[PDB]
Parts: sequence; structure tokens; C-alpha cells
Amino acid sequence: VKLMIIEGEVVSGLGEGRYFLSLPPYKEIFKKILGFEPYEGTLNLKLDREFDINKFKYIETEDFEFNGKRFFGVKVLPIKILIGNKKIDGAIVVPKKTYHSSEIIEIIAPMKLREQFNLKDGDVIKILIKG
Ligand SMILES: Nc1ccn([C@@H]2O[C@H](COP(=O)(O)OP(=O)(O)O)[C@@H](O)[C@H]2O)c(=O)n1
Ligand SMILES: [Mg+2]
Repeated sequence: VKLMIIEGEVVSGLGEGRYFLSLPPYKEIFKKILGFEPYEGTLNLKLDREFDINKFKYIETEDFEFNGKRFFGVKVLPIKILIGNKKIDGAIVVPKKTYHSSEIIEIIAPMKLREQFNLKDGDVIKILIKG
């Protein structure tokens, strides 16, 4: 086991994180796994290379039905979010089935990080992950 520190650049998406994280079943999944109710959104970070989550120990949930529609399970990887000298509880989240790795990762946390830590696009933060 190694603790890895990785840097990423804050970027904007199309608001997808707030869609999913506001849905009751996803809220419940994250609350149970992580022990906090995430702020409804994902802080999207651009890394210098693709992130392969299958290189880490994560929890994976199954697809589920909500109000007549099938939704995808998720892979959940606990992290610490490193902003200055603060270590903030969070997680990396990826859809259960992805067909390649991405240099963009989605981070969840108990608070809105942009608001609490004044992050803007292009700001670089770090994350700590058990590998
Ligand atoms: N824990 C979080 C989650 C999202 N966010 C931000 O909260 C807003 C809504 O999240 P979102 O995932 O729907 O938006 P995008 O990441 O698609 O821009 C965005 O500005 C995210 O960067 C945050 O500051 N802290
Ligand atoms: Mg997002």
C-alpha cells in the first residue's frame, strides 16, 4: 500500500455532477459508503494523464431503477482533497462501466469546494489516494 499524491487542474463541465448527485438513490449510496452527504456536484479535475481507477481499491455499486429508468452503478474511491494545508474528506467517482480511462476525474465532497476554498478554473489542487 502506497499513499499517492496527484495534482489536478479545476475545470468546468456541463453540470452533470449536480444532476446525478441530487438523485435520491445516488445520495443514499454515497452517504452509506462515505459517511457524509455530498454536496450535489462533482469538482472536475484535469490530470496530466489518464486516471485508471482499476489501479486502486474502490467500491462498485450495481445499476438500479429509479422512477422507471435504469441508472448506472458507480465506482467510489475515497480520497483526501489537499488544498493548501487542509486535508478534506472526499471521493473520486466514475461510472461502473467505462470503456477507457480519462484525464478528467470527478471529485465529491461534503461541501462546495469552489465556495469554501475559492477555487476557480485553472487552479491546481492535489488529492491523496491509497494505491
Ligand atoms: N464538492 C464540490 C462539487 C462540485 N463543485 C462545483 O460545484 C458546481 C456544480 O457541480 P457540477 O458537477 O454539476 O458542475 P461541473 O463540474 O459540470 O461544472 C461546479 O462549479 C463544480 O466545480 C464544488 O465546488 N465542490
Ligand atoms: Mg462536476
